[PDB]
Amino acid sequence: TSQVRQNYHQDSEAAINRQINLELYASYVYLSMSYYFDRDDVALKNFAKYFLHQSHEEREHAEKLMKLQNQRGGRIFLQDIQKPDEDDWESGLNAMEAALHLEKNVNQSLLELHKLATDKNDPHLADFIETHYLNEQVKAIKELGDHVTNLRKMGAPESGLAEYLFDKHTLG
Amino acid sequence: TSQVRQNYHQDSEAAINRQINLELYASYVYLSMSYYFDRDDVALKNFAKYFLHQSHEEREHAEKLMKLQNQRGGRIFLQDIQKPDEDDWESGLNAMEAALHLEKNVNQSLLELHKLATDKNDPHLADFIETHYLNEQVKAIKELGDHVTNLRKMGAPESGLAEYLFDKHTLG
Amino acid sequence: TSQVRQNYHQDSEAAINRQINLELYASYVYLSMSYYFDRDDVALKNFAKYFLHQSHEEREHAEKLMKLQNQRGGRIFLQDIQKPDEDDWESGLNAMEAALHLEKNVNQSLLELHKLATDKNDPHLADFIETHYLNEQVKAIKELGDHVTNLRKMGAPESGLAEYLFDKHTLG
Amino acid sequence: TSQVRQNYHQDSEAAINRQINLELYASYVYLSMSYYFDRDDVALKNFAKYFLHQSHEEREHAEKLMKLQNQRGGRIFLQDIQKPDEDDWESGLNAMEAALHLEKNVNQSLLELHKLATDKNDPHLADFIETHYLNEQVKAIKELGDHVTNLRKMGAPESGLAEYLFDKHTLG
Amino acid sequence: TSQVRQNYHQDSEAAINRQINLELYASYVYLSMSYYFDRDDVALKNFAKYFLHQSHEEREHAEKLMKLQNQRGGRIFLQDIQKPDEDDWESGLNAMEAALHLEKNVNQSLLELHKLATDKNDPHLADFIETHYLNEQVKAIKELGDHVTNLRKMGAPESGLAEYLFDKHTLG
Amino acid sequence: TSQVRQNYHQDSEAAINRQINLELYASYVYLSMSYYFDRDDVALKNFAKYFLHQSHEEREHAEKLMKLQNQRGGRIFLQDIQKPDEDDWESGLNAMEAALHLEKNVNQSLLELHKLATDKNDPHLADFIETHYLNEQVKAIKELGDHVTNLRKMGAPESGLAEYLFDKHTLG
Ligand SMILES: [Ca+2]
Ligand SMILES: [Ca+2]
Ligand SMILES: [Ca+2]
Ligand SMILES: [Ca+2]
Ligand SMILES: [Ca+2]
Ligand SMILES: [Ca+2]
Ligand SMILES: [Ca+2]
Ligand SMILES: [Ca+2]
Ligand SMILES: [Ca+2]
Ligand SMILES: [Ca+2]
Ligand SMILES: [Ca+2]
Ligand SMILES: [Ca+2]
Ligand SMILES: [Ca+2]
Ligand SMILES: [Ca+2]
Ligand SMILES: [Ca+2]
Ligand SMILES: [Ca+2]
Ligand SMILES: [Ca+2]
Ligand SMILES: [Ca+2]
Ligand SMILES: [Ca+2]
Ligand SMILES: [Ca+2]
Ligand SMILES: [Ca+2]
Ligand SMILES: [Ca+2]
Ligand SMILES: [Ca+2]
Ligand SMILES: [Ca+2]
Ligand SMILES: [Ca+2]
Ligand SMILES: [Ca+2]
Ligand SMILES: [Ca+2]
Ligand SMILES: [Ca+2]
Ligand SMILES: [Ca+2]
Ligand SMILES: [Ca+2]
Ligand SMILES: [Ca+2]
Ligand SMILES: [Ca+2]
Ligand SMILES: [Ca+2]
Ligand SMILES: [Ca+2]
Ligand SMILES: [Ca+2]
Ligand SMILES: [Ca+2]
Ligand SMILES: [Ca+2]
Ligand SMILES: [Ca+2]
Ligand SMILES: [Ca+2]
Ligand SMILES: [Ca+2]
Ligand SMILES: [Ca+2]
Ligand SMILES: [Ca+2]
Ligand SMILES: [Ca+2]
Ligand SMILES: [Ca+2]
Ligand SMILES: [Ca+2]
Ligand SMILES: [Ca+2]
Ligand SMILES: [Ca+2]
Ligand SMILES: [Ca+2]
Ligand SMILES: [Ca+2]
Ligand SMILES: [Ca+2]
Ligand SMILES: [Fe+3]
Ligand SMILES: [Fe+3]
Ligand SMILES: [Fe+3]
Ligand SMILES: [Fe+3]
Ligand SMILES: [Fe+3]
Ligand SMILES: [Fe+3]
Ligand SMILES: [Fe+3]
Ligand SMILES: [Fe+3]
Ligand SMILES: [Fe+3]
Ligand SMILES: [Fe+3]
Ligand SMILES: [Fe+3]
Ligand SMILES: [Fe+3]
Repeated sequence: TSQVRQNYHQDSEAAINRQINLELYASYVYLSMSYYFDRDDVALKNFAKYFLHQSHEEREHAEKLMKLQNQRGGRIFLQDIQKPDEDDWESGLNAMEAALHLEKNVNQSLLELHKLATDKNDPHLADFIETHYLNEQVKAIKELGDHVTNLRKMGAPESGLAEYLFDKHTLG
Repeated sequence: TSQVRQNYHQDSEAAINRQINLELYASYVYLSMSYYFDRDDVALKNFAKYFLHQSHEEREHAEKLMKLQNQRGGRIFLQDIQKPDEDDWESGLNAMEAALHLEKNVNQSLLELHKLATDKNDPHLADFIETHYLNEQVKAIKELGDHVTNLRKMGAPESGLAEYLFDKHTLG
Repeated sequence: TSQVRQNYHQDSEAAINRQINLELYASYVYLSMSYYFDRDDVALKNFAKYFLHQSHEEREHAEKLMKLQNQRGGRIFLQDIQKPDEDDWESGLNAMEAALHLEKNVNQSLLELHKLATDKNDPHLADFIETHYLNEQVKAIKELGDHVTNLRKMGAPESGLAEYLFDKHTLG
Repeated sequence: TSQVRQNYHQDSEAAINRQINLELYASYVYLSMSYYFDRDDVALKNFAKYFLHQSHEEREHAEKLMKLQNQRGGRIFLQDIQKPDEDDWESGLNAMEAALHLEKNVNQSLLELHKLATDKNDPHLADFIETHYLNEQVKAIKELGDHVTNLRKMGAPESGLAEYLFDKHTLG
Repeated sequence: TSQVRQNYHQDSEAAINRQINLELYASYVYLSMSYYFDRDDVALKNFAKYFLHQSHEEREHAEKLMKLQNQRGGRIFLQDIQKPDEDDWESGLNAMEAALHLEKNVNQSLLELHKLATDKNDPHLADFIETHYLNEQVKAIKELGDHVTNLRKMGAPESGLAEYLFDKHTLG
Repeated sequence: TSQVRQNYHQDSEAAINRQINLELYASYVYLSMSYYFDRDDVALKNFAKYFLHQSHEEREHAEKLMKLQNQRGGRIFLQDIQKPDEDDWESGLNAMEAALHLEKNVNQSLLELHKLATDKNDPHLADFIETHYLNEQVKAIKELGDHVTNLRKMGAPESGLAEYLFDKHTLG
């Protein structure tokens, strides 16, 4: 056992490894979305920038969980990063809806992790998840919902003018 | 159901609406206290400023709960803001004692809200309440207790000289 | 009688208490409107900011009337702040129309207050109302009318694109 | 009962007094270690500085718990600060190992305190401990483990050259 | 066919998709190496920082190839990012040797890509690879070889003092 | 015998260890006094700050004696730090009187130490004590006497107004 390990359950260690993979997966989904908007036949530069920023932030989220694993004396076991479920994200609205779904899935996983930490009487882990992950997820979900609403109200996806103007005025 | 809503119980949503009202009520109590000290026959300008500041801070507290409700996909339902239980707050000491009582009541409500969040396995809400409300309440209660103690020790309310000097040296 | 009171009729004192309540009510209506636009299914951030600013300004208006009451040696008697007449404000256009109606009601009350002051030969009160309230109300009403006109001309509320663009270009 | 006391169990108050003593004890252990490295026959100035810094930080930790006790309306009861379990700390490596053991003991106590707070439905106390103590302890333990590992890998304690170079390059 | 596509062979498009995956794979290998050095039982902070920097640079390399694919009117098809071939990288020297091997494999792939571009008379692609990838690879390989040589000459891995000092003086 | 030791009697070494303990004890007494004034039912913030400053200065005094012991080639032997003789310090005046008594006791010990140094023909130790301790003690005693006098003349402890005003105007 690691000399630093204290009050850190095997199940929590495993759940953190799973969460690392999920954050890396989210980073990869956002990378895919970004470059879809960089296609010459899509050509929404601020959608591309928005999703690239999200991709880089998800990598930061994963790295912080890797740091946590080592802080607690767990051992990192990486797994493959699955490719995303689409190659073509169809539209700005559709990508935002897929991102909303992704973020809710990530949130669900984090909530299960918090419950595990609580069940194993690991208050350090529970508060790590609260403090660094749970409000970030609520903010991310709220932002994506706001974006979806605006795009729908403006007439996306059928209105390419709507997506163009949203790209300029919200994402610019 | 709101597209953002996740792990947010109906009971929690209702409790947040009640808490919004209570913070707005506290803002109104402090507004009343402030202008009592602005009366020509009371004339304690720093008591007036202290309570006006508290009034504005309570409004900020309410607004942050309104933001939370929307972040979580709940729906804000406002209720009347009841007028305070006094029109004439009698003295600096008496107002400070009433403020202490108010803050303990607000704290009790927040503790019940945290317990509800915990019971509904809503760690985001529990940590929102911890992080933004519970230590602020402990600090507020401690400050008011300190003020009450000083005013009592100095001879308030019968000593108008005591209230005058406290106004200058503590609240100035 | 207060040592400062001079030329200040009982009826004027009562009317000022009523006006304090009306300004606090207007503040609360605007607070409600603000957070309606913060909902994830409405999501017009600059409408939200506009109405929050109006809410805070109405509180300032109320506080100045409280100060006036004490300046003149009247006594403040607060009343409940009624909740607004809607929970759901429907659209940007509908909220602007409701705000226009509110401001005209507040203006009507202020005009009646000025008439009372004049009838009681209270030129200080009449000029307080002129100087600090009446042109502010005319400006507020004109602005809201301008906003209503633009939203109607642009195609609101059926055009969510109209409300989106107004939010960006007028209220941003 | 103190006028500020609310939701603060007798057992929690007692546990906070015990924790104050433990933090003061840790401060004293680190003070002892510091001046061991200041001996002419040990002469590792950066080990001395490192442990003196830790001593001063532990005093800050104790003072913050004293402040907490008063914030909550508990009453501070101090106890003797026991002298450390060694006078001669043998080597840089041995002192780091003893510090690691100390910090794990302090952590164990803090975890028991959090569990108590949770059991007594004291979310303010639980989050005080989370926010100000638990991650600090995880960081402290990780740092000490890292230091122990490096010293072992370098050849300490038999290599006085190892301890010398660690003093310069890690602790300098 | 994309409106921008000109002189861009199907085989080149496919090879660029493969290269994107390989750069993302290299990023993941370096991420794994980084956090191995962050373990409490390894504890070489500058090895950790070095490899994290390499990880982030490999992501940049992948993103630039994604941009290229779109510039030329090809279509990005992402694939899974395979987990690395080790979980435990054993030592600073062993990780540097594995990184050298990785970089030579990436170089081999880039050289094959250049040959393909040349064979398909695609001078834009050939010079993209020359200009942005081939000298970077030669520099990376030379640096890693230099690091391997130094660690071997110093006595790594058996000398943990060697790895410690290399971490401080070369990688710091 | 330590390689640095010269003209340093065993009895002097022992007396320095005793003095270290006494300075640490004084630090602890002042810490206790400080947080007594931080109680909600005492609430004299500048008394609290004054005594906390004294606590930190006494720790500095102890650390300098530890440094001296090592400078001379003596060996530090720490002892328990006894808890203070009161938990409740009663009033500002009573705490100042207890501090005066403490400082006179510390002075008596330092004078005995100087006499010992003189008797053992240790002029370095005698002048260390003169230069760094004896005038500091005379200044401390004079200040505390001045404070006691003022509090008595003002009407402390029965006048809580006296203690309040002293806290503001002398200790602020
Ligand atoms: Ca464990
Ligand atoms: Ca386990
Ligand atoms: Ca595992
Ligand atoms: Ca796959
Ligand atoms: Ca698929
Ligand atoms: Ca599919
Ligand atoms: Ca499909
Ligand atoms: Ca927030
Ligand atoms: Ca739900
Ligand atoms: Ca429900
Ligand atoms: Ca409700
Ligand atoms: Ca009422
Ligand atoms: Ca009543
Ligand atoms: Ca009544
Ligand atoms: Ca009554
Ligand atoms: Ca928390
Ligand atoms: Ca605090
Ligand atoms: Ca009159
Ligand atoms: Ca009249
Ligand atoms: Ca009236
Ligand atoms: Ca009503
Ligand atoms: Ca109604
Ligand atoms: Ca209705
Ligand atoms: Ca209706
Ligand atoms: Ca004008
Ligand atoms: Ca209690
Ligand atoms: Ca109890
Ligand atoms: Ca106790
Ligand atoms: Ca002992
Ligand atoms: Ca012993
Ligand atoms: Ca022993
Ligand atoms: Ca022994
Ligand atoms: Ca950290
Ligand atoms: Ca072509
Ligand atoms: Ca082709
Ligand atoms: Ca292909
Ligand atoms: Ca694989
Ligand atoms: Ca394998
Ligand atoms: Ca293998
Ligand atoms: Ca193998
Ligand atoms: Ca070329
Ligand atoms: Ca070169
Ligand atoms: Ca000697
Ligand atoms: Ca001797
Ligand atoms: Ca001795
Ligand atoms: Ca004792
Ligand atoms: Ca005793
Ligand atoms: Ca006693
Ligand atoms: Ca006694
Ligand atoms: Ca002097
Ligand atoms: Fe995100
Ligand atoms: Fe994430
Ligand atoms: Fe407050
Ligand atoms: Fe509040
Ligand atoms: Fe207005
Ligand atoms: Fe108004
Ligand atoms: Fe520490
Ligand atoms: Fe500590
Ligand atoms: Fe590289
Ligand atoms: Fe590369
Ligand atoms: Fe002193
Ligand atoms: Fe001293």
